[PDB]
Amino acid sequence: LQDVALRGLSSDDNAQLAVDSALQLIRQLQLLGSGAAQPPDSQPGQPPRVLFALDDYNYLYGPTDYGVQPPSASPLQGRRRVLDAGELILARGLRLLESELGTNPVAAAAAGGGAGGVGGAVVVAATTATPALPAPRSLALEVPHTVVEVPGFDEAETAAALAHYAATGAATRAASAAEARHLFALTGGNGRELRAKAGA
Amino acid sequence: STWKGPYVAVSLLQEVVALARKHPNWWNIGQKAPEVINTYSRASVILPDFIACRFGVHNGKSFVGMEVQEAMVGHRLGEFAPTKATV
Amino acid sequence: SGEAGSGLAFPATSTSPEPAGPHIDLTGVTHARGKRKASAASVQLVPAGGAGITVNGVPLSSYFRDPACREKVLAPLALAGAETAYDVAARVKGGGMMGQAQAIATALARALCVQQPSLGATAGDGGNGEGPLAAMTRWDGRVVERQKPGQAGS
Amino acid sequence: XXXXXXXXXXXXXXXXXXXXXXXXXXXXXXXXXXXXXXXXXXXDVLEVLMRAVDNCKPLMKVIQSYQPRPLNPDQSTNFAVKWILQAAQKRRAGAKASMAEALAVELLLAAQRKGGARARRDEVHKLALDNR
Amino acid sequence: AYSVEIAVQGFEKRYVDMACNTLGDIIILAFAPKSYAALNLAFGPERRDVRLPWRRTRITLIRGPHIDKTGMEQFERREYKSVLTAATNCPQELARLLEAVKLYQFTGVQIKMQLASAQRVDLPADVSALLRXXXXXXXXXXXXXXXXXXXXXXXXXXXXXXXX
Amino acid sequence: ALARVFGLGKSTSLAVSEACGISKDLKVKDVKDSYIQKVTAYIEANFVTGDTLKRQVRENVLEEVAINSRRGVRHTLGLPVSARKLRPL
Amino acid sequence: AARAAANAAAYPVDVEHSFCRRTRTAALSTARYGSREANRKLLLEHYNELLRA
Amino acid sequence: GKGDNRTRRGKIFRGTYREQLPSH
RNA sequence: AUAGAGUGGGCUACAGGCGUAUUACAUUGGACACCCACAAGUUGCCAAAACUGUCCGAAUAUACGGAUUGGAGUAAAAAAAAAAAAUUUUUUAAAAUUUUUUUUUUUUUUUGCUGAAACUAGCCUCCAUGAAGAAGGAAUCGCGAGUAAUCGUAGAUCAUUAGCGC
Repeated sequence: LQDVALRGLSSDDNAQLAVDSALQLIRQLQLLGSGAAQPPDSQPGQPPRVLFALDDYNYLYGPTDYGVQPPSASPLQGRRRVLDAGELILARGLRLLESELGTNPVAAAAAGGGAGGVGGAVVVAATTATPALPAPRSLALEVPHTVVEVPGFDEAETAAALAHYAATGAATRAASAAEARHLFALTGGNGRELRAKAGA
Repeated sequence: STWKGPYVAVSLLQEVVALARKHPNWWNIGQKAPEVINTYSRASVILPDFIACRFGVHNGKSFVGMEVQEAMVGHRLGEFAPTKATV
Repeated sequence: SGEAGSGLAFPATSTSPEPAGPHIDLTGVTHARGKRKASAASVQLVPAGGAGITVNGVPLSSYFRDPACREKVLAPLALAGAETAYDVAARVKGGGMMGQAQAIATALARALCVQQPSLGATAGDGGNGEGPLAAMTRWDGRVVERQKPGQAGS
Repeated sequence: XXXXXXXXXXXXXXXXXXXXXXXXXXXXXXXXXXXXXXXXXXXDVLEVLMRAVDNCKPLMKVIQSYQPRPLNPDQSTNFAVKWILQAAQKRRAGAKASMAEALAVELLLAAQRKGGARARRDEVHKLALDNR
Repeated sequence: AYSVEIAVQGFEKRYVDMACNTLGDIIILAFAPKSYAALNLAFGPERRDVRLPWRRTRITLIRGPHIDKTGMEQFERREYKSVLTAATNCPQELARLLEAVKLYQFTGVQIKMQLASAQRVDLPADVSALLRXXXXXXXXXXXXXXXXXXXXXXXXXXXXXXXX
Repeated sequence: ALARVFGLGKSTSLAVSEACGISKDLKVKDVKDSYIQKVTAYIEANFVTGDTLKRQVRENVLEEVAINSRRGVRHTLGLPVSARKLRPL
Repeated sequence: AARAAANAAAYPVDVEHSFCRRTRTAALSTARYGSREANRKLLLEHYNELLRA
Repeated sequence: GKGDNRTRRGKIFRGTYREQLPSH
């Protein structure tokens, strides 16, 4: 597995090798989290748990920055056929929520899908409201899964975060109950502008 | 203007067919066509072939004689009939 | 109920007329109206811990999405010191962003006035009164002066 | 206590200064406040601004003829933030970094009783004392 | 089952006001129970007199005849509008209305009239058979109003169809 | 991100970089010379070096002034046909 | 890259199929022949042809 | 030209970003 | 003939000089996305500056600016029906599909535009060449609140031409 990782890292003029090594790691980690192949020389000892965390998920769904020349026109008249997220290989392989390979029938058989059979690669993605390239701000998902909204910074933890900013020197001073309620009503749960207003 | 009908030269063509009594372009490659051709309008385009033709173009005060050669084939004839603002 | 004429004509070079009142409705929910531009707005105030604050359907922090404009929304509410306990239901029309903010601020002020008489100005007693919020009841009905029927001429 | 908001808002409006969003200048001046924090604890911000502006108050104005005139202190604030900002554009166009750094370093130096704002400031103080 | 809408256009508010009042007199006369003895009246709460604002447009002019590009002046057209609402169930009084507005001439004032109404529809028996519910009232006729000697008492009259 | 070539304009610049594979957010201090050989080969697949084109347009408007045509005497005169400071001659 | 929602175009004619969601009603209008009754004939034929679906 | 030819801004100056409605 | 037509110019020429405007000389900015943000403006629906994200700061004349000049008028996306079906791509072990390959279909845009004719002398779109210009002396003008400036927007005459005019 470090075999394949060092196979990928070795060269920078045959890229197909590198990306294929990457997704080989992806499926092998999915297989290891499945518990399909236990080694014959290993102890009775539980395998390391596979967690995939994906910040800003829907960049795997918006159009990319890479484009191509279309085959029709001359290069002189070159409008850009911009390449899409499904047209990449690696991010298409990184579509874990739409992947079947966390819902492994091998892990549905050997772990049984039971509460004692925790044998699936637990995968979590979060995506933002500020895409740097035009991704949809919602995810129309065909594959069943559980969605959890992140609630905003409620009043108590805004007061606590302001106290922490009063600790770290970002602030000059403590906040009133009035100004804490004011900031809670102001940023609406936006963390980054709550950080921005901290001197005020 | 190539789209939907690219060429307009009707009165020039009437004079060209008047020239075309023995050869439009020296079919009898070119020999200067000594009979003068004197148009009365310069909005006309120039059609491929039409070489070695003595064209007399109007400037608003006279008729300007210019021999056509191979380069001026994709042009409109009014480009060769100026108002002479030299200085 | 006995309401009266509250309106003003404060501006210079162009007048104004917000003939709309603020009043409490029998649902326990007061309604009020406010414009400070020709762009205009209305409010509807429920004492509640429900959805909180709302203009134009959406939660406020994405619609208005400059922070300074957000405290221009909250400024009569922050001046009141009665922030949390009311559901804020409101509608707006027209204009540009912080004009909508200060308009919806005036409307929220009016609804808060009929909720509590002494904080802000009203027409309950002859169209006069004084609280901290009585200053921003009467709207600032200045509009743009008209683009001059005449010349640059320079 | 509200004079903090007054001086800051006059700083904002004078920082607007060409036609644009006062949102643009407002985020610019708040960036100057945070850059003042960063350079100040690098090598305590409303504090240093209030000290800088109270260091910069021209109490008696003079009118040329030379005649001194008493001045309502809100225009003292208003001239004050003005002289700060034209000195800021002097330094920043000489640096031609952003403006936020330039207004930050100028609010530090006018806090430290130093800089061309302080120079102009106390010469017109003494020249108000001259021509009585 | 007939619905009538009368729209009215004017320049002086005096004339469109008199026009609105006199046609209101005509409607209330036209469905008036003048005597009790027959007793299907339509003062249903559809009925209105909706007033309307206008189309704000300013059209300015040079004051001077020649050079005079300083010399501007603003000018302006006004159109004042009302709509008159009623509906009824028998046609003979509707014809009394249309002949009433045929007689009384009104000065400077346009009459545009909308007459959505029910009218029965023949079908070829094939589509009735292959039927075997929504509104679908879609005729919306259209007529010209100018260039043939008419100063615009035009009547437009969309139709509503019924074939269950 | 070759927004940086000089003998060509910008759209063809990002075209040639895309035609050998250089995306945005790459600097000239980050291209290995194999790709330089590739992009040069693609330059003689494209058209080359706008001074070669400036020689080319020199015989192009030489052709136009060889036609006894008034745009030819524009180009020997410097008059706008739509700053006689620059000319194509 | 901007266009009005109400195209309200011209240089053409049609039967103008449209629906009104406010009152749950479809709307078709007349435009081809000069007289109103000829248009009533055309749209009545269009209504019959509409029911062939 | 305020970026008249190639922008998402100067083409509202040249009246093209507003695509011309089909009329005659 | 100081009268009318007809055809084509000219009314727009170009050492100099002057008046009026616009656009910049950047970073408070350029670009690109965003939601395609909210208007004047529903009467008988539609923006931009900005806000949020990302790229850029070498006297580079910068990825600022956009004048002159050549050249060319070109791409597709959507999805339907049948036959078959479990194939394409690397290194020395892997990868993308369970949809690959055939026939019929089919929309919606696309077409340089408008005019009879766009060389002078229109306008549009896209390439390419990328000028001066790094804030302007003497001198001086205009204007103190929704004002200057900046930003669009829509109306006129108009076949189209207003980008800057009003």
